[PDB]
Amino acid sequence: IPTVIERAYDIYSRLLKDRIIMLGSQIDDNVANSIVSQLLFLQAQDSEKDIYLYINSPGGSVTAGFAIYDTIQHIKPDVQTICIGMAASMGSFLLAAGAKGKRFALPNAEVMIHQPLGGAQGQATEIEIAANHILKTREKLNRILSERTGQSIEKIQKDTDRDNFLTAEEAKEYGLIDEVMVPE
Amino acid sequence: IPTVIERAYDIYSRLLKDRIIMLGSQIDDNVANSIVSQLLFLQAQDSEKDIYLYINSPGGSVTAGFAIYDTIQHIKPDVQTICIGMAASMGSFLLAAGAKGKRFALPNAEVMIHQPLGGAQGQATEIEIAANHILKTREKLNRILSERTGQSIEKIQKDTDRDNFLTAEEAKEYGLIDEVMVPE
Amino acid sequence: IPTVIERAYDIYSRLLKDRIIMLGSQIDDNVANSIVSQLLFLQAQDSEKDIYLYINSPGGSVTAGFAIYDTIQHIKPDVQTICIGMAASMGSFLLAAGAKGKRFALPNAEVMIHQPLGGAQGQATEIEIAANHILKTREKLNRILSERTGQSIEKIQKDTDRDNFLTAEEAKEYGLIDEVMVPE
Amino acid sequence: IPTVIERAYDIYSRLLKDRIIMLGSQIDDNVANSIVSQLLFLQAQDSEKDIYLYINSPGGSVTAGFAIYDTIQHIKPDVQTICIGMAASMGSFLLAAGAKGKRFALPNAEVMIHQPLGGAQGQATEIEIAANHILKTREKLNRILSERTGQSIEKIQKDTDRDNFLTAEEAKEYGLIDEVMVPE
Amino acid sequence: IPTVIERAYDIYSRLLKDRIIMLGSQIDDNVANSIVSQLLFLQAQDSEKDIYLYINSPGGSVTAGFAIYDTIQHIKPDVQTICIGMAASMGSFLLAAGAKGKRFALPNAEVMIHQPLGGAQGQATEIEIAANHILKTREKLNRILSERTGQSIEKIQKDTDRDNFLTAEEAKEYGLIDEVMVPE
Amino acid sequence: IPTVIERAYDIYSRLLKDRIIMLGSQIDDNVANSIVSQLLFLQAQDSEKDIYLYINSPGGSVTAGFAIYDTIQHIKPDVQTICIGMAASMGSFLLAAGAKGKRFALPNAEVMIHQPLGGAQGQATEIEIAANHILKTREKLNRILSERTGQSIEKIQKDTDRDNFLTAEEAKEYGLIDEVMVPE
Amino acid sequence: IPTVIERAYDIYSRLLKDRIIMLGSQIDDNVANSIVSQLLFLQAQDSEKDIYLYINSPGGSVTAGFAIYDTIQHIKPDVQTICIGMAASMGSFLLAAGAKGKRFALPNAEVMIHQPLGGAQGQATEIEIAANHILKTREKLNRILSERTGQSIEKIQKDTDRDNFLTAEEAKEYGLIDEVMVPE
Amino acid sequence: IPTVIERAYDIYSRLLKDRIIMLGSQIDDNVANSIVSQLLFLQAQDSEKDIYLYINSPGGSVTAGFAIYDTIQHIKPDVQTICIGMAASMGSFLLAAGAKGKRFALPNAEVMIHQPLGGAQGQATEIEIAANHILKTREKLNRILSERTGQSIEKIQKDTDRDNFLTAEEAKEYGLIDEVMVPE
Amino acid sequence: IPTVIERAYDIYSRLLKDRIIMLGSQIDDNVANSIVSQLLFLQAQDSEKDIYLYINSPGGSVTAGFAIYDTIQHIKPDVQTICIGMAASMGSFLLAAGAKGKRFALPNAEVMIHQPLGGAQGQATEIEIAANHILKTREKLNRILSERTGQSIEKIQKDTDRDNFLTAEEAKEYGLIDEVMVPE
Amino acid sequence: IPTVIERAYDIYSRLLKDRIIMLGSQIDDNVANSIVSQLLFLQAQDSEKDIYLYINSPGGSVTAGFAIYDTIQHIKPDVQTICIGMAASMGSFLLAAGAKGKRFALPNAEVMIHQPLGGAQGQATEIEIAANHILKTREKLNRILSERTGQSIEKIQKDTDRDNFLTAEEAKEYGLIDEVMVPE
Amino acid sequence: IPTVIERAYDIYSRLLKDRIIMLGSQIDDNVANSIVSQLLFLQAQDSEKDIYLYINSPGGSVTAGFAIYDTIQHIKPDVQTICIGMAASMGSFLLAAGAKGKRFALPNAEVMIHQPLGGAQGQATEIEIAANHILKTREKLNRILSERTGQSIEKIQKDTDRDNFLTAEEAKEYGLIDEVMVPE
Repeated sequence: IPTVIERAYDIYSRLLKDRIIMLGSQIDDNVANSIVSQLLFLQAQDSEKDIYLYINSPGGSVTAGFAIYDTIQHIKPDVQTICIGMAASMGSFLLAAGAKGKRFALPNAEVMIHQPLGGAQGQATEIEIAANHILKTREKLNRILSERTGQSIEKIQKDTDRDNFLTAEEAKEYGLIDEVMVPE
Repeated sequence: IPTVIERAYDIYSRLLKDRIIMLGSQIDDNVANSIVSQLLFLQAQDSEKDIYLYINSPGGSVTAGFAIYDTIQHIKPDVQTICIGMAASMGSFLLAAGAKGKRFALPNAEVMIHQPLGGAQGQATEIEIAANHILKTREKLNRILSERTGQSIEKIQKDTDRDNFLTAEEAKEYGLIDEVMVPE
Repeated sequence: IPTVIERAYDIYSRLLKDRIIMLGSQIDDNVANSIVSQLLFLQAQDSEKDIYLYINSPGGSVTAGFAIYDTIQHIKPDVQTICIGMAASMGSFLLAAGAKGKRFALPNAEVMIHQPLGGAQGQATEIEIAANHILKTREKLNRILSERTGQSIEKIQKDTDRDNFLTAEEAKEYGLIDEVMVPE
Repeated sequence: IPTVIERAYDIYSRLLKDRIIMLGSQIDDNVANSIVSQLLFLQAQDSEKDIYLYINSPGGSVTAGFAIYDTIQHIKPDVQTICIGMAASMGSFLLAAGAKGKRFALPNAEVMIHQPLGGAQGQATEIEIAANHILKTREKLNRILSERTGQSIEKIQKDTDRDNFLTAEEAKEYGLIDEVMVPE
Repeated sequence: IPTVIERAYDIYSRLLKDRIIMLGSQIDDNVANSIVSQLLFLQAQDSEKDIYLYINSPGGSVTAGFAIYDTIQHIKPDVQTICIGMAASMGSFLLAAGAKGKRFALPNAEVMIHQPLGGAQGQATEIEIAANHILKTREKLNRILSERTGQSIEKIQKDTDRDNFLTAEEAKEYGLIDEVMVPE
Repeated sequence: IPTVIERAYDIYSRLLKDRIIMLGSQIDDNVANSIVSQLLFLQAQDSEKDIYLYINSPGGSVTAGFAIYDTIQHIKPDVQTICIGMAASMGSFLLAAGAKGKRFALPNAEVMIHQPLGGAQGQATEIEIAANHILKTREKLNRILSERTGQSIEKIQKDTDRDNFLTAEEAKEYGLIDEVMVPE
Repeated sequence: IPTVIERAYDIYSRLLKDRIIMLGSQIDDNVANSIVSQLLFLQAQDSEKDIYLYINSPGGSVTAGFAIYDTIQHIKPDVQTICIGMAASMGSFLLAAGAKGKRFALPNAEVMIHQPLGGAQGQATEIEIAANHILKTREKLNRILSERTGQSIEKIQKDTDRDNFLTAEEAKEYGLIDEVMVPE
Repeated sequence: IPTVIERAYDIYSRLLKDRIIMLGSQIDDNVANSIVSQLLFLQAQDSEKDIYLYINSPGGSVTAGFAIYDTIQHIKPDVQTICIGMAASMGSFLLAAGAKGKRFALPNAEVMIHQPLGGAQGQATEIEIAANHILKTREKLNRILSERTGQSIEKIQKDTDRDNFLTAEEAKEYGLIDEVMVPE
Repeated sequence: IPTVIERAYDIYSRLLKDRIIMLGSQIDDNVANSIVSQLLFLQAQDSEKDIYLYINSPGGSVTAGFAIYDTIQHIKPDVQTICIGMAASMGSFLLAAGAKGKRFALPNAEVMIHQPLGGAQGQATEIEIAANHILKTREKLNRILSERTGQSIEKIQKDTDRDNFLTAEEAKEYGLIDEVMVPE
Repeated sequence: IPTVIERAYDIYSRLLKDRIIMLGSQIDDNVANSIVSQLLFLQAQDSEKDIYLYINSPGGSVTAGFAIYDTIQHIKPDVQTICIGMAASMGSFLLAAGAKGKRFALPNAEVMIHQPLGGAQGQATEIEIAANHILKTREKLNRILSERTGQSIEKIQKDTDRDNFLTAEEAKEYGLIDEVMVPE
Repeated sequence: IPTVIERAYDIYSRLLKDRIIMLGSQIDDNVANSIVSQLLFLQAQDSEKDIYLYINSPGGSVTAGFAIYDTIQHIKPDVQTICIGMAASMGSFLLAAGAKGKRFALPNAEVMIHQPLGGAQGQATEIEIAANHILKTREKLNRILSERTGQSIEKIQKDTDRDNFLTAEEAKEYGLIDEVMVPE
């Protein structure tokens, strides 16, 4: 809703003027298409000044999440990630994807990591293909998480076997964020 | 429905009197429980005289199918299988399961073979377990079919990759049945 | 419903005592299983006296219809077919399937013939398999109809292209029945 | 529901012992199959004594109705028709179908006649086929009504164009029944 | 369904006469109530001769499962268990619950073990109670499984963490059954 | 289901012959009416021999429960109670309602006690009336439980505030049952 | 459910032999028709011996209730009423309707009284008619209650204004029952 | 809805110009994302002047609530909280989250506090994880409430066990607000 | 809908310019949030000129109503209340809430007062809490109505027990409004 | 969503200003119509400068995809294709459709190829037409893919038989893209 | 969606400025009303310059299609038609309706022709009317197609009997289009 005095912007458009992108929902193709577009727009405006990506997300589509991930890495500006409330699943993956030294969480924000979810129906052969695909997707996720946290692939595999809830400080120790933001 | 003069039976009960079992529906646990019980009852009545199993089935549960299969092989009496209309999937598997030299189909009956169907939802690990299980189930089915038709495992695998419709004569040629019954 | 004095039978069970089978519904696997069982029962009672099959059916499953068809041709007794009301699609096929010289329709009974109906969904390859199967099923149906009516395969093909409604006398002229029963 | 002392009959089965058949529902394939079976049974019991058919029906399937109609005309015993409550559409057709001089209605029973109802969907050609069939069905109905009432085909066509409600005495005047039964 | 000549029994009632109980469905309170009643009845008939329990079940209610388990252990007769098709979850628990030396599976029967499933909704305190209860239930199940298989509690805990499918021979090696029945 | 040889009984009717009543479902007005009727019938047969009430129930209607409770206390024969599987809520109330010294649970049976559940909608005055009623109902339940277990009203109140799951031995210590049955 | 040894009765049929009628459900036309029929049957069997009506009911239809009420008052035998569980609304009305000196409740049975419930929709004139009818119905109910309890009409009106729950002893004090049955 | 003369604002946008944020709905990710964005915007406009947060909320998502909470504590401007109507659950938490000495409620506004609500479904292990998580979340909430009210953790625990409704003055006495606003 | 010439407003925004607020719906959180915001906006524009609140409402949420109530009493400007059509329940409460001497109703407008409505489900303890809450809410509502009408608390309690419809002149006599507006 | 400072655009409109088109949804007629219009618009603005088409799509309508495909090939400007997240089915076809040398995917983007999906229902003849159409559509798709990747038609047919998932580098090796974009 | 810089247009409005109309949906009254209005608008702007109608449509309402058809023929400017993706049924009719020498299809666009589809329900007379109307509608469509393609009516009738899919070059050979657009 709320409109801002300046021409007329909605609140998010006004923040986008200050290079702030707000991810505050589940990740699907629509949401990814919007986040990618905002990142490309901000690079075009200024390729030097960094971007601030606030994250409050239960996660969602892995492929949509990778559209965001790859765009973050491709563009020249540093992308700062700030976790507010919760960054779960692919949300926490994008949190760990921020520029090195510039990944943050607020003191009471939660971070959850687990293995990818999916489905498969039909012939045994079809199920085999879907199983191989999600397993390969998990390997891809775990490899990247390994490089970004400093944890081994085998540890990531083990720590994501079931829902793993982390406090902001635990997320810092884990290597998912660099610092927890103390009240200013 | 129909009642029969003798005490009062239904039409299927009267046929069971002559050691005839009618499988004329999809295969589930209820149906399997009924067929298995009929097979055990007939063995108890006479362990020497053979049993006649008419099959008109689109298939269904593989485990329920194996309850019937294993009961057929365990009991002393020969179980003759007679395909009428259609024996598809687990239906055709049970057709091939009849006593050697005593597997029949009527001239216009259809026989369909394909790979098992299933589902999987949840974590990547859970999907992997479900995929490995259906693949092992397919291997079990193909190995037994191999022994009962004389076909190589590779040929069974190839022929069951997609829906494979067979005429009565083709089913005989394949080794799924022994003889197509000529009008008496 | 109604019960008959003799032990207690339902009306259809009393008619079965006189070797009469009533087909007054759509053809599915349940109905086919019942008709087949009645035919097998009557043959076991007396393999010499003929059977009377009344037909009032819109049709239904082709495979279920063939279970009945093949059983009619396999058993020793002549199966008389009598169309009352309507024999449509697979119903009319079973009407034409009666013993030669013993296929009847009442003066106002209707007979309808058309090509088989079906469905297909999924991959192009899967749709191809389903298309070939229903086309081969049509060829099988037309070949048998040709043999039983005296009409050519090419004429059956043309006349079944769309819904083809025939009066009792037209059905006699076509060769689907032998005689229209005059009031006694 | 109610059971009768004799063995145990339901109320309709006891009435069938006295050669009374009750039609008190819509006419479909199930009902027609039961009525026809009852008519064939009673003839087999005694082919000389007449049968009493009570009719309280809103009509239903034309083809199912013709199964009943032709069976009435085929069997040797006279079939008396007695309208109670309402005989509408195909119900009034079966009322007029009773043995000549033996078609009755109670003083406050209603009789309705109209043209057949149906449907058509799909291609223009398909709609044409369904239109021709229903028109030919109406001709058949109007022709038979002509023979049984004494009214011309042209008058029937006009009188059945819309819903036509007739009192017991009007139905006698029309030739649908022979006599309205006076209280005994 | 089918009736048997003797008075009139259904097929399962006839098998009960020979001290055979058929469990061929999901385990709920109704099924448990029936199995318990059959076990109590058979002991009252003869407390010396053993009982035969056929199991084809995907499992179900743990408490309903224990009603059957405790009745098996309480009564004097030996309860032989025979797996046909599948014994999954609480079904496999009951399979292992048979008299020592008298637990069987047919060659192609499947056995699946895993941890109990449940749900909890409401206040944090209410969720805690439900969590403690299901955890205590799992401990109870694992302890009994340990005593009946010979496996350690720690191994049971590990092997039941996820869906664990076992062949008949694997189930024997595990100690869930004593012998795989070879065709007679 | 299963029928028993003697005339024909169902399995529960045969057990009723031996003064055994099976409660294996939720408690509602229908079930209570059946249990009450069985208790009255058994007293009429023999007022001296005791009755055996097996209980596997999650509970249900309090008023229906009290219909059973009051009938148990009114009739002259001792009503033995035996918990199998689970006696929860009103189910455990009826368990404790058995004749003193004759209340049992099998070793793995569970017992759950909690406060009654209900609802209220409408005017504040109406809500007040419904609230007072359920509170008074709880007082009645607690008072009777106190008389039958020996535990104070205040302890019962505290112990039933939330779902309280008890093992068989814990139920014995609590005074809900007199003894846990050891395998015979 | 349960069957009883004697021929075969259900449990309620066996109790009816001892002149016991069980009302254990909501009161509708079906239930009323059954209760009325049982009262008439018992009078025809013996017009001198009294009848025992057990009541466990939340009430229901007022007119259905009056069918039972008027039949109680018409027949010669005394109708003893025994409340078990709950007698609410029209249930409590029938409880008070028993023979004087012979109206009972078990110690923990509940009794609830309130005003009749209903609905009206349509024109203001139609709503007026429905309101006048339900008000007159209440006056009819309150008068009879006054005659049967001994309380003034004004007190009944005041006490039935809202849901009024009464214990067995309060129901005795009020005059709804004559005596609370002490355990025998 | 309503538009305001100035460019065109909606009513809430015009209030945002005066640094007023309205929370008048349930708390979810969408609402939290909006409130956070409004807080960040107002800080960017003026980091010295305090912000006014009106709260009329039944609560909602805990993590969404913490996104708002942490943003309140992070930004430099004081955030005044004003309860109108109701602040329940997470709503009351955010009310207590306002700058010290600047937390208000209007005289008739209600404040409700209780423990967090949630769910858990699946394996016992999964239920355990979900239970531990909600228990830890409650500990976090109670600790923060302790710091902001002055009440001990033990008292907060006891007071939030069930729904606890407080008047504006009771909320001041409890330490949830600083002052109840007297009419100006 | 309709737009107004000036910039472009809707019909309600143009009236808001003249300090007129239209309450023409049920009272929920969304409506309350809008009304409150309009009252805060108009005070900021001019804290001296009085506001005109037209009320046509069936009532709604009590808490939402109090958000409007307290905002009316808090702000400096007199809030005139004008009933058009109907002010029922919380709508009539807000009508009485207007500035003394400045509460109006048009001659044919209706005013209805009754007690608050609510619902409760769950444990007896939970029902008790909900019952106490709605009773305390009624006391608060009645106390305020007593102060604003001049009627005693006991009279308000008695008059609000059931739906109490008042004409404009009866509402004036009662003290809910000050004057009924005569046509100008 | 978000608005951009310049007049007011949405984020996608501002990107279109830089000749960037975002495909971030399934492909249907609406989406195709939008993409085609944007391609035609950009050609009209400048026919020399190339266009950037970002693709994140699971595919969809083949015909809608060909509308986009043919428009890409018709216009003068080169259309660069960049895969982010996933290009599946018709999505991967459009990725391969980009100007030669200018087809890209980001390092973690996925590419999936398979055969077209469809459905058919009705007469055997109608199913044949639908099967022939989808087979010819697949031939068209495979022929174009052959031209654009450099792979043989025989290989494409084989590789597209089932779901075939490719990494960005595998897609390059296959010839679906020219280069995987390394982070800038 | 997308907005264009100039005032603000949507992408289709900007194309309309260049006399381009986009038909990219099913044809109904709403779409027809929009297309007709656009054609009328463009004629008013310039009656000499030709109009460009892009067609991607599966067809729809015949009457709505004729509203477009007749408007195309009425207006003075030439209407160029361009098929992209698919022109099916009434879509292909409008494609052939373009100015002669100026009807186009892109190389991979599909064209489908068949007979009109409809439905009829009710009396035989009503079905006759509906059948005659759709048959007359087909004659109108076939006559116009004959004029615009150069094919005989008898050939059109034969070719539209069933779904007839055509490639772009087949559509040119047929006379439905003049030229297939080669890439520019």
